[PDB]
Amino acid sequence: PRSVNHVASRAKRKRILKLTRGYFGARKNVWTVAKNTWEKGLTYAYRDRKSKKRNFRALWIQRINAAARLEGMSYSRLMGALHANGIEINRKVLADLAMNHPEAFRAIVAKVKN
Amino acid sequence: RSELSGSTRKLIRQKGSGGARRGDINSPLLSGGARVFGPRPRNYSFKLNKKLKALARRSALSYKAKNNEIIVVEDFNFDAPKTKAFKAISAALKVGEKKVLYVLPEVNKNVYLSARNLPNTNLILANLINTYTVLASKNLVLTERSVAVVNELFKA
Amino acid sequence: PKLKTNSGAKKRFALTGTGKIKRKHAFKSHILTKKTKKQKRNLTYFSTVHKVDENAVKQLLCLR
Amino acid sequence: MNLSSLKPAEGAVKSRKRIGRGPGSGLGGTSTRGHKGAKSRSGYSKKIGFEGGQMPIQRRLPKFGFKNINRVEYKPINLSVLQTLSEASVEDLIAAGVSRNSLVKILANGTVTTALTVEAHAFSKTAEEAIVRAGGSVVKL
RNA sequence: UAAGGGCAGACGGUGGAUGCCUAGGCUCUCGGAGGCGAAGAAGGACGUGAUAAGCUGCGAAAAGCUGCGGGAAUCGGCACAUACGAAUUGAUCCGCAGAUAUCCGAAUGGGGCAACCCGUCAGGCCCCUGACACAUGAAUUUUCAUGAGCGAACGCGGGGAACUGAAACAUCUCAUUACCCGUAGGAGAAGAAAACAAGUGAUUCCCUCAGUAGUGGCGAGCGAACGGGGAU
RNA sequence: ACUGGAAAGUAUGGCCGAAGAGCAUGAAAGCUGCGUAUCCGACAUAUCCCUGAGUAGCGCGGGACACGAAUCCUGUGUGAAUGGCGGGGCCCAUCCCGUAAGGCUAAAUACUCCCGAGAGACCGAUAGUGAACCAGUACCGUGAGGGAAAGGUGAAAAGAACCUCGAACAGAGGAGUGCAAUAGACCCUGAACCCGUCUGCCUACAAGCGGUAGGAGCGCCAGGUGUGACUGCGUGCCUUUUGCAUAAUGAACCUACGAGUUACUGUUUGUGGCAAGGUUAAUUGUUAGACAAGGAGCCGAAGCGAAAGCGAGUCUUAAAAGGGCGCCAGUCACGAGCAGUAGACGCGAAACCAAGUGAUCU
RNA sequence: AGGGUAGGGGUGAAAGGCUAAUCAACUUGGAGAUAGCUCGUACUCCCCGAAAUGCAUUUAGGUGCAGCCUGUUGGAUGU
RNA sequence: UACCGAUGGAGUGAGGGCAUGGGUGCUAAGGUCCAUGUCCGAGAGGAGAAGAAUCCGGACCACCGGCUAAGGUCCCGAAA
RNA sequence: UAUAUCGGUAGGGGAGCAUUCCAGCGACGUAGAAGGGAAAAGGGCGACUUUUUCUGGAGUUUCUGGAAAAGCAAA
RNA sequence: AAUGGCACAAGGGUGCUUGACUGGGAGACAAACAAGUCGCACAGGUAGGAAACUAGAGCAUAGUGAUCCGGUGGUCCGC
Ligand SMILES: [K+]
Ligand SMILES: [K+]
Ligand SMILES: [K+]
Ligand SMILES: [K+]
Ligand SMILES: [K+]
Ligand SMILES: [K+]
Ligand SMILES: [K+]
Ligand SMILES: [K+]
Ligand SMILES: [K+]
Ligand SMILES: [K+]
Ligand SMILES: [Mg+2]
Ligand SMILES: [Mg+2]
Ligand SMILES: [Mg+2]
Ligand SMILES: [Mg+2]
Ligand SMILES: [Mg+2]
Ligand SMILES: [Mg+2]
Ligand SMILES: [Mg+2]
Ligand SMILES: [Mg+2]
Ligand SMILES: [Mg+2]
Ligand SMILES: [Mg+2]
Ligand SMILES: [Mg+2]
Ligand SMILES: [Mg+2]
Ligand SMILES: [Mg+2]
Ligand SMILES: [Mg+2]
Ligand SMILES: [Mg+2]
Ligand SMILES: [Mg+2]
Ligand SMILES: [Mg+2]
Ligand SMILES: [Mg+2]
Ligand SMILES: [Mg+2]
Ligand SMILES: [Mg+2]
Ligand SMILES: [Mg+2]
Ligand SMILES: [Mg+2]
Ligand SMILES: [Mg+2]
Ligand SMILES: [Mg+2]
Ligand SMILES: [Mg+2]
Ligand SMILES: [Mg+2]
Ligand SMILES: [Mg+2]
Ligand SMILES: [Mg+2]
Ligand SMILES: [Mg+2]
Ligand SMILES: [Mg+2]
Ligand SMILES: [Mg+2]
Ligand SMILES: [Mg+2]
Ligand SMILES: [Mg+2]
Ligand SMILES: [Mg+2]
Ligand SMILES: [Mg+2]
Ligand SMILES: [Mg+2]
Ligand SMILES: [Mg+2]
Ligand SMILES: [Mg+2]
Ligand SMILES: [Mg+2]
Ligand SMILES: [Mg+2]
Ligand SMILES: [Mg+2]
Ligand SMILES: [Mg+2]
Ligand SMILES: [Mg+2]
Ligand SMILES: [Mg+2]
Ligand SMILES: [Mg+2]
Ligand SMILES: [Mg+2]
Ligand SMILES: [Mg+2]
Ligand code: NA
Ligand code: NA
Ligand code: NA
Ligand code: NA
Ligand code: NA
Ligand code: NA
Repeated sequence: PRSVNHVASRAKRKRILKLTRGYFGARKNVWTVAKNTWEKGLTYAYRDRKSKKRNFRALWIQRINAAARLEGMSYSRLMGALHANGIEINRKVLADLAMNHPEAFRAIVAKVKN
Repeated sequence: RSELSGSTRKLIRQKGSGGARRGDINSPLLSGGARVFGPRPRNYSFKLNKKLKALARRSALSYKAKNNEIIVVEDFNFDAPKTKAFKAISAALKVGEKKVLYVLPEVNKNVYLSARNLPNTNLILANLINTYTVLASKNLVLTERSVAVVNELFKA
Repeated sequence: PKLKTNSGAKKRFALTGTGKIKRKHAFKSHILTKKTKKQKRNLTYFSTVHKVDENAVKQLLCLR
Repeated sequence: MNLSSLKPAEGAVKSRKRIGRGPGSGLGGTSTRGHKGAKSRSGYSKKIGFEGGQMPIQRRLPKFGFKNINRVEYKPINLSVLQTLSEASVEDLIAAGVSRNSLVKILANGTVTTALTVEAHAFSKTAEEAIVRAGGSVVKL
């Protein structure tokens, strides 16, 4: 018998083209252009999921550095003192305390200020 | 390609026209061109061993017997063809709901004519029993002579 | 169509009992005073087809 | 099972290999053919007995021997199967229960150890000595 | 402040995809039949309707004429028509048998740029019209009979390539193929031993023997028969 | 009775069946129509002593036979016998078989322009014939020749009386028909590319494959959704390559079309049936593909030797195991992989050959 | 104006000119010639994973056999 | 921890850079021909501004957790 | 249950999804099929699959097995 | 030719000689294949020698080329 999968073949394209809405010009709707654009974006997304962790750690470190300099120390000295004293609070929590709970950050600094 | 009606003339000259190089009009790349690797006339019969076929037949019959769909009935004849009489026989044997297969020892033209118009009924001769026909019906009805013929002819 | 045996192979090779290919050594037809007696006898003896040349000899003999 | 729940034996049917149908299958693109050369082209075929131009083995080696036309080849039958047939008679040469209008030669590998008169087209000397020692006879006809 | 622009949604436009549908193809089976033509073919030209004819039918008797049988109320062919008539004293329609059947075309009275021009002899009209006859070739004895040309495949016969394969190429292969030409029939050809063999008993076809025996720049390749089992 | 524009649908309750094939009917009908099963029916016209002489044979040159020089054929030149003569793969002798130089002959075999009746795990309008329709047409060419595109209103034309704007149906807005007119003639459904309008957000200090990961504000409708100030990272894709952002190749875009298929024969393997055996082919019988027959043939069952031959041995040898090869579960299928022969994964030459058409240009 | 010469054939005050916009012809067929060459080869996920060397070749951008990969099996030996 | 037997299916037979030992060249070449390793080929991630094979390091997927390599800690740009 | 392993071109192996048709078994449909638009949810993973609504106005489909004209981004 | 070897000489003479043998190839080297290289044991019959022993050509490594078709000598099969 003769088999042509017209509906399935068209439905695959339509499903992918729902994902390329918002793109610029022909890259949103022209299919060969749109499908080309969408796959390069997927490679970018794989790379950026890895880079997001580095970016957020850098942001935490910068906020901790500013709060430590307000308290009288630097980031490297503060982190060395915390590691020596065995305090396991991570940089995300430390940055959150520095931004939003300065009294708690101050007590943490005063703990290792010796 | 060899069976299309177009001529074998080169459509465009080989070089210089600025488009794709082209041969004759029967190419599968062209609209209305050849069908590549389409169907060809075929014979689908193949061989199975005789002993394998006999084993399959006996397996189907054993499966019917184990699942308890075999009803042995007395031999009957009709003076004139009559669908209502055969319908009554099926109703009395309680086989008139689902598919039934009656197995007869010989032709019995009046019985065949009586059963012809009933939609869930099949007839077969005892000596022509095959696996597909036995398995395709929910209920199997045998006569005494049909049981004797099947026992004699399909044993072991 | 059925496979056709190679005529030269069918004139040059033979099957042994355990499915080996029997062959004759080929360096002894016409320059034999110069050669050595042990060399000539070893070329007289019937050899077998090497394993790497098998299945090619078999293709020539129609895998028989 | 009936026609509605048919099932082949496990591992009896296998799906065919389909090439040239995309990257995820592992069989698309060049479609298992490699890149270029003669073997990549449609209509390539191996020349049987060709080795690139070097003289092939089927021409390097010499022809030998001849085959006799009227070669009388016997079907071998041994003493062991003779005794097996004897232990359910004492008069062999039936041999249809084998051959099909053939010439039979009796050979000595097992042992007869019975008293049989065997008719056959040929015997070996060892077979004759064995059957006579066990107390038999030969009809070489 | 948006001249314009970007993205999204809604709603339209274009275009004609998709889904659904179709008697228009394709492959076959069984049974017939296997020709038409000088009593003018195949294939055409010109005509023909109440109204122009594109198809269809028909042929100056021109979408039709006659008879027999069947049948019983509509019919006057199709391209989205009306008028006007036919018809139970039986239309239309269907089966069978008849009548008519222009011109060209083997075309055959002579020519010719197919569908035209020009004739002769007898016969019936009045410069001109309607019905005949008037070709050739092999048989027959002026008479008679046949032939010619067209057309599906299958048959027999006369001529007969090359590309290609051999990893070049010349023997060889492709292939006694393509193709051209001639000529039958329902089939044709073959067929009744100056035979095969080392017992069989005319041809033909099928299954084996067998990719065997052989053949071959003994390369590429090619490739039986006897015997046995059947159809008959 | 219900739903519906309309029942053949669904739910009840009945009936026919040698008829539950099908097609049509306002949706899907055994009981509405034509039909179907079954039975009946033709005025015609068709069909059913003699025994084969330019021979047999022979030389030269060729051909056909599976065969590239026995049997068969013959262009050229010759040339018998009448118990005799011919063949058995070259020639001789024996043996065997046959009786040339005359003819006819059914069946089993090959085929399908045509007619009748059937069928399909064949296509369904870029498919299937080139041709579902105006098709070998339109068109192209001096000619031979080449050769398209083009199906669908609605159940029924009921195919929109009449009104309004406008010179006009050019077109539209109404009214009316209709289940529906966003079914209004290019008329079923009505996708993409491509083109517009409206609404929301953003945008005139900004610089690279246009995304991706973060992230305010605004706007819609209860934690969803549109937009995106600003920030980080980022030289498309394919192919060919040692190596391509490459200034190497390729594509305007979209929809549709487009390339490892089938047959036969081998081989390996997964799974099976039987098993020292396994298996039938062609074909035949019964009823109508199924069941049964059909053992011819093939493979296995013993090897060694070129072979005669011998045999769990055998070859080599004067002889020695001194050496070689052997002794010390198959077969038939189904599925899959691979190979060869076929156009053999698809498209593409320049050429070669055969038969025709052209000197209206030159 | 009419006619004649037709394919490697005609014709050529000779340029390999011309032979229907085609000349170291056209149409149809053999025919899907052949192309060791270029280009192209379409659904998904999982496991493994090379080579660009040697030998030979009218061979050198091709191919045969080794080398190196993979599946399935039986042995012990590999680093 | 996967080396050999036998079998089914291959692809490859245009290589390249670096280090080392050499020939050739001019102790030239991003040159050319061998040998021994290694990497690119077929390999993403980090540093070097940006670089096929130099330095570090072999990516099952997710994470807004932690420790390190080479290399760094004035700002662009993480850390004196 | 543990341990180990899971970058990949040529290439080998394994397991699946969709499409057209068929057999058997179930089902759906004018109280609205296929197709077309929008929206939501799902899958060791994926090919893909369900559901709601508008358009549409007549057919479609589940499971098991069978067979292929069985999947496009570049020629 | 070159390289390696060679004093018990493998270098140089004398005498006798034909082992420049027949049937052979445990086991190895080398190797894509085809090819190539070294080498038995024992039997038969010899040469040298008092005997033990040695002798299947040469100090070694180049001195050639398949198959098909033909010629010569010896000794199983087709009509
Ligand atoms: K690709
Ligand atoms: K050569
Ligand atoms: K409509
Ligand atoms: K409709
Ligand atoms: K539209
Ligand atoms: K951006
Ligand atoms: K270029
Ligand atoms: K050479
Ligand atoms: K190299
Ligand atoms: K459908
Ligand atoms: Mg990290
Ligand atoms: Mg052609
Ligand atoms: Mg077509
Ligand atoms: Mg296909
Ligand atoms: Mg791969
Ligand atoms: Mg290759
Ligand atoms: Mg390629
Ligand atoms: Mg290459
Ligand atoms: Mg080709
Ligand atoms: Mg706007
Ligand atoms: Mg739209
Ligand atoms: Mg008249
Ligand atoms: Mg005339
Ligand atoms: Mg050639
Ligand atoms: Mg009805
Ligand atoms: Mg068409
Ligand atoms: Mg106007
Ligand atoms: Mg609408
Ligand atoms: Mg419409
Ligand atoms: Mg500025
Ligand atoms: Mg601004
Ligand atoms: Mg380059
Ligand atoms: Mg780059
Ligand atoms: Mg190129
Ligand atoms: Mg371009
Ligand atoms: Mg480019
Ligand atoms: Mg593209
Ligand atoms: Mg395109
Ligand atoms: Mg010149
Ligand atoms: Mg010209
Ligand atoms: Mg050809
Ligand atoms: Mg071609
Ligand atoms: Mg080739
Ligand atoms: Mg791996
Ligand atoms: Mg190879
Ligand atoms: Mg090479
Ligand atoms: Mg190389
Ligand atoms: Mg270099
Ligand atoms: Mg590469
Ligand atoms: Mg690597
Ligand atoms: Mg640290
Ligand atoms: Mg910093
Ligand atoms: Mg890893
Ligand atoms: Mg992987
Ligand atoms: Mg609805
Ligand atoms: Mg396809
Ligand atoms: Mg597509
Ligand atoms: Na704007
Ligand atoms: Na005339
Ligand atoms: Na309807
Ligand atoms: Na109007
Ligand atoms: Na372009
Ligand atoms: Na696979």
